[PDB]
Amino acid sequence: KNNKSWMESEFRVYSSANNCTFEYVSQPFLMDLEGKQGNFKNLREFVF
Amino acid sequence: VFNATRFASVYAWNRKRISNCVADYSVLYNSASFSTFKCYGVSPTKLN
Repeated sequence: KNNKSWMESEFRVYSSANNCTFEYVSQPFLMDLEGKQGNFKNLREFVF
Repeated sequence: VFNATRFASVYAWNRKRISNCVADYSVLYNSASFSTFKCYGVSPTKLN
């Protein structure tokens, strides 16, 4: 609506976590979640 | 950990898992900041 926001509101990824054996966090940044019109301007390819 | 505000009781001793980091043991063993220090099965120098 007004105050476009476009930021994480609800966390439904997982319900709970009890035992953690590893943890890593990157540096702060800001990523634009605003919707865009037209063709796909970004491509991300990952190999795991 | 060695200077934390509070420690768990002897019966309730906490089990802290340490991983995903580096250990600098030079400042710990060789600082002579503790009354007693001993190792079993391996010398402190080899552990470094």
